[PDB]
Amino acid sequence: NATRFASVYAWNRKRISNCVADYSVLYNFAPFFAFKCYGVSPTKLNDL
Amino acid sequence: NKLDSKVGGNYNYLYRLFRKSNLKPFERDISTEIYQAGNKPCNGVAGFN
Ligand SMILES: *[C@@H]1O[C@H](CO)[C@@H](O)[C@H](O)[C@H]1NC(C)=O
Repeated sequence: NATRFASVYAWNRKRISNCVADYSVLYNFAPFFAFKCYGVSPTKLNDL
Repeated sequence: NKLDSKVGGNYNYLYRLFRKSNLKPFERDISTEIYQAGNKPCNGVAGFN
């Protein structure tokens, strides 16, 4: 929920650590429509 | 890759990653019943998540 994302060439990098992630709230708070993942399935992301 | 890749991309060989339980040994799953990962029920040809 940023005010605005960066440009494609000055692409904005940010590391996430020392914290618990839930991708369920990541989508459920805010509707969206593009999604594709390699090396993992969108469900199994929740526990590895 | 010589005999079976395609210049436009060989999309023929398909595989499954979404199933309720793990595949049992000496068994094959040809079924393509729309699987649902999302919290709400999904139906028809497709559903969200
Ligand atoms: C994003 O943050 C704003 C406040 O800056 C808030 O009003 C808004 O509800 C947030 N987004 C969502 C989808 O809740």
